[PDB]
Amino acid sequence: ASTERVLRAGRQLHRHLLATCPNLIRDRKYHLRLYRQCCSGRELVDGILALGHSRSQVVGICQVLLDEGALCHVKHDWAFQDRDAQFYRFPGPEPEPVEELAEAVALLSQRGPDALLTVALRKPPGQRTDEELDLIFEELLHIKAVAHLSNSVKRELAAVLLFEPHSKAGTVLFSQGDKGTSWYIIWKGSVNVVTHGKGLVTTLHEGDDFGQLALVNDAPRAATIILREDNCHFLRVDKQDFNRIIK
Ligand SMILES: Nc1ncnc2c1ncn2[C@@H]1O[C@@H]2COP(=O)(O)O[C@H]2[C@H]1O
Repeated sequence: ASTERVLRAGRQLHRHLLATCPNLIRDRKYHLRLYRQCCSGRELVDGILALGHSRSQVVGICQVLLDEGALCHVKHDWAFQDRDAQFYRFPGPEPEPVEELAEAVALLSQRGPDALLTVALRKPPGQRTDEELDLIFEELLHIKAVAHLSNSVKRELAAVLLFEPHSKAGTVLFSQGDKGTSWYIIWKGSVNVVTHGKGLVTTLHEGDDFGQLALVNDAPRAATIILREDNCHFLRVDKQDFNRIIK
């Protein structure tokens, strides 16, 4: 969690919006509903652009603020909406009025693409827009484990790929001898490969994959997979999809 810096970055941005867009955060009436001291997502993005390269970048910045609590949706939704009908508030107490803004924009922009990729991934398979599938596809272009596959194939994987986050190191993902149900790509983190006979046989890092032996050979898992770091993030492909798309 880099939550503390996002917050102060958000706090820093929040100060320059009130100064540059004095009527961005106001009372609003939508469908005869009244929302106090809020802004629309679409106008929030607009205002961030007005400060002074792309809209998708700014959308990523907003997603990052929503994620770290530096921005909160009126209707408690987790995907940021670049829309007129969606309203957001800054939280925390009012900050003091107004290079620090520059580095606050950079820190937020650095995390934007991942924030937007996570939203696409958190969308269950079959409920992904072409734009979300577009984001997941471009990510597979950066994964060593699938580089030898065709774009058509990567596209198929994007359609069925499953997002599987974890938090604690030392978690046993599956054990030697278990029925093999799924293929795994390491988006973030690393894992230990442990066999009963030799102990730690190897370490896999971001961009590697594991768990195909059990699917390809119709056999029990040949090793225990243990999370080596905090916050491992996996892309998972279930057996049926793996077999249909990789056999
Ligand atoms: N030396 C190794 N022995 C066995 N499995 C390994 C080894 N190195 C990496 N692996 C991976 O560990 C996985 C454990 O489950 P699988 O047998 O399905 O697929 C295996 C491989 O992807």
